[PDB]
Amino acid sequence: STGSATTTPIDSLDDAYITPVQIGTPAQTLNLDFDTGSSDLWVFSSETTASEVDGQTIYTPSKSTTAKLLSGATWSISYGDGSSSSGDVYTDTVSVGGLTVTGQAVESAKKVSSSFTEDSTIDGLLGLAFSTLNTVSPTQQKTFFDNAKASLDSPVFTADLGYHAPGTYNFGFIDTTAYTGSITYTAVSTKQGFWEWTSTGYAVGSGTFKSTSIDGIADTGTTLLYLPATVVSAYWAQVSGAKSSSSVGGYVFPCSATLPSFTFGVGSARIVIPGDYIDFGPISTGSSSCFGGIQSSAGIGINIFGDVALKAAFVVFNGATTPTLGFASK
Repeated sequence: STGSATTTPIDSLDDAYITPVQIGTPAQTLNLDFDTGSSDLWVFSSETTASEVDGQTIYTPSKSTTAKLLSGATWSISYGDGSSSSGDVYTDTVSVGGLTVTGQAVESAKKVSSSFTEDSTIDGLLGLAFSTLNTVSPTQQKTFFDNAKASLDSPVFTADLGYHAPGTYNFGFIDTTAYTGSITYTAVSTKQGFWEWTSTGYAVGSGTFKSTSIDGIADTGTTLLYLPATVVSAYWAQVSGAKSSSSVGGYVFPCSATLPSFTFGVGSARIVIPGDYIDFGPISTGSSSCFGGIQSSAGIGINIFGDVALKAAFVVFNGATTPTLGFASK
């Protein structure tokens, strides 16, 4: 089997991407944030504290003939940005782009933090990291990909995120028309439960490539590119007027600037992030200070190849017995 779904930016900055997901019988379609940095599929629901729902579409398990309470199971998660959610668990039929899993754990939110409430466009998350990170207790649950894997034509999914445009998540096959050149594959460590890999270096604009190992995770659920302070300093030093602002919480730059590209290494291959991808607009409405899309990972504890990086590539998440990551230009 295979699946193919379009993923759409939630706003004009590509702050996140939503993908339609069918849950239950008859189908209830919710727009979920596919997140390769976590491993819980959770949704706004009929159980969510009413004051914490503001415009989201909810899952109502009592209206699904295939929903079953997973007795005794609870979940609770906290994300790197400080947001959180928790609740109880159902199993139900879940389909993504024509690909169907029966008995998928659907984690029903009783509580969500303000960040989620305030984002009307995201109805929940669909985790695509390794199932070892899944927070369901006392019986840990498998991700949608893990459940689908054995049925897939090939044990892979791919992320093809658009810049200011829709893209695609495919399950079970590699669309050879979706990228240019060849796909370069690189080793993955699953030790922390992430799609963790090591980039071979970077360049700033038309500058020389610096060979240096950068360990980080491929994370579709994080907006920006978070890299070591040395790397980030080298980038923003090429932008006149750019500075790190503690009050804003990162690098800002004059909105009148033209940003240089940023290149990262995948083995001997190179992925180029155009400068425009690194512009996240005014820090506040009407400001001439703009927020940068490359930020320091210092104090996160991990480097994160988020959407800024991933959307410059066609990315293969290979879930073979020994997982790997593939990157191609597009």
